[PDB]
Amino acid sequence: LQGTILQYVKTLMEVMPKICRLPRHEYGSPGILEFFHHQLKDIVEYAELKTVCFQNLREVGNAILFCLLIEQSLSLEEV
Amino acid sequence: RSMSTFGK
Amino acid sequence: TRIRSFLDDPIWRGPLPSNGVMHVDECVEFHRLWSAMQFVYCIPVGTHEFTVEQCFGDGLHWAGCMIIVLLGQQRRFAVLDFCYHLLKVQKHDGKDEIIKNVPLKKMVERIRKFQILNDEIITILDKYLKEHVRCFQPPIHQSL
Amino acid sequence: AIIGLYNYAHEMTHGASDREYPRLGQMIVDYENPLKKMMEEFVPHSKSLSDALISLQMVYPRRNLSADQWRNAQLLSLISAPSTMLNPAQSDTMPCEYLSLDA
Amino acid sequence: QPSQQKLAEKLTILNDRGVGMLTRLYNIKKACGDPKAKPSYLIDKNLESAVKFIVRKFPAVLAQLQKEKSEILKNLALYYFTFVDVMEF
Amino acid sequence: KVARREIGILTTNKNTSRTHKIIAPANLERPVRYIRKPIDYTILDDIGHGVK
Repeated sequence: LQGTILQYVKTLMEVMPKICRLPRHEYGSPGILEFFHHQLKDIVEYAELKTVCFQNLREVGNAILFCLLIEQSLSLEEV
Repeated sequence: RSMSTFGK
Repeated sequence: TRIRSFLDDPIWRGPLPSNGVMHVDECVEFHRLWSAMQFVYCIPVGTHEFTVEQCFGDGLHWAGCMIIVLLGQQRRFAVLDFCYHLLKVQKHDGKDEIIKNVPLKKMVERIRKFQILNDEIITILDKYLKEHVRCFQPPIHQSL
Repeated sequence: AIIGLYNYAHEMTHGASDREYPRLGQMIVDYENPLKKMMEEFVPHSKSLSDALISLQMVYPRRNLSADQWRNAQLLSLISAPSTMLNPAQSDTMPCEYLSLDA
Repeated sequence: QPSQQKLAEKLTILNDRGVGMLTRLYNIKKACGDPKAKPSYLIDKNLESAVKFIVRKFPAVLAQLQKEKSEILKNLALYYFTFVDVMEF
Repeated sequence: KVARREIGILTTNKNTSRTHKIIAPANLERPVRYIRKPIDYTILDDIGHGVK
C-alpha cells in the first residue's frame, strides 16, 4: 500500500481525467458508454494496469481473506 | 468477563 | 483498523472539495480511480480470452473495496461510479449497441455482477468495522 | 333500517320518537344522492370555493408532471449543481412543495 | 364582527372532528356490509318482515319486535348516535 | 500464556448480545371507552393568543 500500489495510484491519478461528469439520461446508454470510453481511454490503455496494479491488489486482497478465513477456522477449532 | 490469559 | 493507518498519504483522499461538502465531478479521490479500473474489468473480452475473475479472483475486489471502505468513500462510490451510472441508464432506455467493440448489453450484465459482488464485500467490511457531524450555517443577514 | 329500528323501539318504550329522529331521518333522505344535493347547496359557496380552487393553478399543474419532465429538471438531485450543495433549498411556497398531490 | 368569528379555531376543530366521524362511519359500513358482524336484527329471518315495513315507510312512521324493544335500544344506540353526530357535524 | 499474549494484541471485544424476538412493554395500553361529547370551539383558546 505504501510502496508499489501507492506509486501507481499517484501515477494513474494524473492520467485520470481532471473532471468527469455523469451525462444525463437523455444522452442514452450507447452515448454514455462512448463518453466513458473516451474519458477513461488512458486508463483503459495503461499497459501495466493488470500485470502490476491488479496483481498487487490481488495480493493485498488475498492477505485480507487469509486473515478472515484463518480466524474462522480458529473459531471452529476453539468451539 | 475479561480474559487475562490473552493479556486482558 | 491497522490497515487504514497505512493510508495516510494525501493522495488517497485528495484535496478539500470546492463546494465545502464533497467532490462530485472531480477525479481526485481513490474510489474514482477504482471506478475507472472497474470500467476496465467490466469490459467483455474475447470468447477465448481469460477474464479478470479467472486471473485474479475475488481478492482484487476485496482489496479495492477495502481501501474505499477504510477511506470512508463507499457511499460516494455508489453514487458517482461510472459503470453504475451506465447500468442505471441502460435499464431505463433498454438500448443495446456495440460501442468501441463493447456490446452494451453484455457490458451492463457484467457491471451488475460486480455491483452485487462489491455490495456484498462493502457490507461485510462495514459490518466488522461497526460521532461528530459537520454542520453548516444557514444564510446570514449581511446586517449582522 | 338501523335508524328506523332504534326509533321504533324508542317510541315503543317511551311513547315518543327519539328527539333527534325527525331531523336525522330528514337528512338521510335529503342527502340520499349526496353530490346532487350538495351541488345545489354549494351555489352560495361557489364564489369563495372557486377562488380557493383556482389558486391551485400555481401549484397543482407544476406538481403533476411526468418522469421525463422530472428528469429534465433533475428533480431532487443534490449533485446536479455541485456548487450549491451548501445553499438552502427554498421557495416562497414551502408548504406547497410537499403538499400531497393526492389531496 | 369578522375579527371574532374564530375561523382558524373553528376550521381546525371541525376538520379534526370530521376525520373522527369518517373513522366511525367507515367502521359502521364495514360492519354492516358483513353479515357476520352486521347487527343480528338485520339478519334474523323472523324479523325481516318488520324491517321491510319500517324502511319502506322511512322516514314516515311487529309481533316479535315488541318483546326485544329494550334490546334494540341498547345494541343500536352506538350506530344511531354516531349518525346523530354526523348530522350535528 | 506467551502465545496467547502474542495474539491478544491483534484482538478486541466482539460486542455481541442475546435478547428475545419480541419484548412486550411493561404496561400494555389501556382500552379507552368511547364517550360522546359536543363540539367545543374553546379548546384552543389557551394556545397562543386566544380569543374568548
